[PDB]
Amino acid sequence: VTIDNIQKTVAEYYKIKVADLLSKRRSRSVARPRQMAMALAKELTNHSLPEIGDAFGGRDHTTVLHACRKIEQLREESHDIKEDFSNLIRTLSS
DNA sequence: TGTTATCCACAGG
DNA sequence: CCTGTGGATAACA
Repeated sequence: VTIDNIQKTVAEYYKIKVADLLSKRRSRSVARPRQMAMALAKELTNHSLPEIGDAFGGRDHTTVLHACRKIEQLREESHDIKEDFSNLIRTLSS
């Protein structure tokens, strides 16, 4: 699984643009999908936190680490996030 | 308002 | 390098 693939898939899935994933915009409508894309990058690939960060608009590796934890948390608190996680992995590992 | 996604300064594996 | 921690803060909800 490649990061570029994850970004395109996630963008389409949430009906937003790949550029939104790279953008510094923090609005939840795009930051959530972004965090989901970053967490997937970490769970689906062997890329380090710094490499995933660079891959998402030059973000710090700690931001990716935060993303992973936030998505972990949300997966436990929201059935919809839990579903998006499953749906996306289903697609990406096809 | 209160919350948080992001970056920075560090640090031992 | 890598993964983590502690802290600030500008953006968010």
